[PDB]
Amino acid sequence: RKKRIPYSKGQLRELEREYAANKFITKDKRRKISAATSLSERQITIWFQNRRVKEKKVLAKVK
Amino acid sequence: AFPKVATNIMRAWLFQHLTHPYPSEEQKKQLAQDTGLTILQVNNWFINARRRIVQPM
DNA sequence: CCTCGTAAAACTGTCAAC
DNA sequence: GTTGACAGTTTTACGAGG
Repeated sequence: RKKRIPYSKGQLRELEREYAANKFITKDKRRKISAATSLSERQITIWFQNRRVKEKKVLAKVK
Repeated sequence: AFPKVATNIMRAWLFQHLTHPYPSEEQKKQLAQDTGLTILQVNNWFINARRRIVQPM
């Protein structure tokens, strides 16, 4: 596998900005994000997949 | 302390690549060679360096 | 393309030993 | 005042299976 790459804070800032609007991305916004961030459409599909994973385990809650 | 020559090398690398201070796996082989430090040690150095030197910039 | 489990590169909190 | 190290955690990245 080709080594993972941490995203810039500028990039991350963008995603969360849109993720806060809705947690699943549309095809048009996926394109604008991809242009904005310099990231592949795939990379952001997966980022959102992984982002929801994180939110689902902030259901914690009984702590 | 690490040997001072091992530090200088990695720091010179670090500053050369400030905007993306993440060596490739191959680059880590090389820095560990030139320094005589182990690959873990090089990795820990850049981990500690990124939060101790880069982020303030 | 989703949720899922998994890996593994990089980060966090921490501290004795400088 | 820093620094090397590491257990514990978070972050990219994939395939399985649907």
